[PDB]
Amino acid sequence: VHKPGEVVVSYGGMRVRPKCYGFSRMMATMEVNPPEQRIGQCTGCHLECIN
Amino acid sequence: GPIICAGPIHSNKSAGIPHLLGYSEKICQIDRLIHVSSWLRNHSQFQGYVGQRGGRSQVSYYPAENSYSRWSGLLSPCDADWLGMLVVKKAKGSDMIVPGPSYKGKVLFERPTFDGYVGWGCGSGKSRTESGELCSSDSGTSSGLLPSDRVLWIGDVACQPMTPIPEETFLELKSFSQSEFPDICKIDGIVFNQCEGESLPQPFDVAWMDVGHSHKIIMREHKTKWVQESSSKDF
Amino acid sequence: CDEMVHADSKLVSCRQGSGNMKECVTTGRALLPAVNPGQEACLHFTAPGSPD
Amino acid sequence: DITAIRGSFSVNYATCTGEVTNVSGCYS
Amino acid sequence: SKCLKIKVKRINLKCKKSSSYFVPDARSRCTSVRRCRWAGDCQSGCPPHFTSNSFSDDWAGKMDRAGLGFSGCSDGCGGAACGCFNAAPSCIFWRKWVENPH
Ligand SMILES: *[C@@H]1O[C@H](CO)[C@@H](O[C@@H]2O[C@H](CO)[C@@H](O[C@H]3O[C@H](CO)[C@@H](O)[C@H](O)[C@@H]3O)[C@H](O)[C@H]2NC(C)=O)[C@H](O)[C@H]1NC(C)=O
Repeated sequence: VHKPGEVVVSYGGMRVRPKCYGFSRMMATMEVNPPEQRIGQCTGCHLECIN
Repeated sequence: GPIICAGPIHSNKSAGIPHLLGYSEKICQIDRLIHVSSWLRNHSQFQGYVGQRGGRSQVSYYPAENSYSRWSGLLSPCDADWLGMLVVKKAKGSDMIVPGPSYKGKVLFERPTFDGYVGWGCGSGKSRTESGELCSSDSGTSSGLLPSDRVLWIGDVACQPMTPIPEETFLELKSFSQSEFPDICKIDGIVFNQCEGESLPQPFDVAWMDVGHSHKIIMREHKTKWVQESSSKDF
Repeated sequence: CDEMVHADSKLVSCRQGSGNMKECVTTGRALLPAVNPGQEACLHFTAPGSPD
Repeated sequence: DITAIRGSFSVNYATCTGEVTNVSGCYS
Repeated sequence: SKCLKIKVKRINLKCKKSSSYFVPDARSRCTSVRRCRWAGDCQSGCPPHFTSNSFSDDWAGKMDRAGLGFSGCSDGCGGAACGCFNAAPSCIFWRKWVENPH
């Protein structure tokens, strides 16, 4: 028959005979992280000697 | 061209074809899309002569190009069901369509899902001239032939015999699947990772394979290997 | 291996696929010296998870 | 300075003793 | 009457920005498509022209992680040990990705 043959699938040091291998558009979901932040804090300010 | 058979045209709409067990004979039946009609008769409870002069050579896909379509020896998931090599199901109400293809005059199509595969049909006369969920009644169904107007397929997917493997190998690849895609957590209600809230609809495509578990193994970084060998089925 | 430097614990991408066994992914680059030949060098790794 | 580049790894997740014994000898 | 004021704080050495550039963290990856002769009707003479932005051999249309990776014909094994049922050299095509993991 007009068939290219058999598909050997290697993936990360593996060897697989697949059931059904393909590529198609699919509905996925995307996540979002909030970006940026700021802060203030108490400080001790003093003097001992000036030259 | 044709595989073994250029199946004839039958004018009487009521064409009762029972189950057949011959391996070589049933191929022309698939070339006559007899299994495609049988899905309609089993599930849409409509008996219609499909692929009149259509055959496999005139089935159209959403992508304009398929080298594997030229290779008629490749089995398709829809045709794997006549042999029962996989399963297909009714269009669930929880399923939403991908807006890729143009659904004009369409009746039956396919969907490769992350769990399995699903068929979509509706009423005879009620034609999908629009990309909407419903299908309006149309007189284009008066003739018995729609030359792959009622038939359209998604993706250039290959299918072949499979030797089983322990699930721990499937598990580490499943663990490997998450490593290569930190940007997704949910696939169609099936959980893929665990993160914050996510926007439900996204047209998204990655190569994938089936090995016989509920999850699909996807890849963007694999490599292929083609070999020819003697197998009694491939005769 | 008298020569070895630990990994970097700030690049962390871990998904809790299994409760018993944490699953982690990390990438980047390494910068380690070279020995005068005839030994075996090592490379240690850490995790914010305590035990492993 | 033999060095390496790190791709997307797959690295995943007790009772013990002192278990010490003798020593060999060399310095410098 | 009105007035305007100008404050001065520091003396320092900096210079102008002629043009801005960005550089990601490139990392090597690749895939090879293994094709036997007479399967896919391989070009017995490799054509110098290549459709590198489509890859008609493998999914003529798809977004990739690649900065337009080039493709080249290669002389693979041939014979039953190679499994191509032919002594002709194999037909392997290839793609380059330039990607940033993090
Ligand atoms: C639509 O429903 C039909 C009725 O179930 C079904 O036909 C049936 O197909 C099975 C296939 O397994 C036949 O089972 C016999 O044949 C197979 C191989 O041919 C054997 O392995 C079985 O053990 C059994 O002997 C049924 O005989 C057959 N029923 C009839 C009345 O012919 C169709 O396949 C269904 N089509 C779709 C698209 O769902």
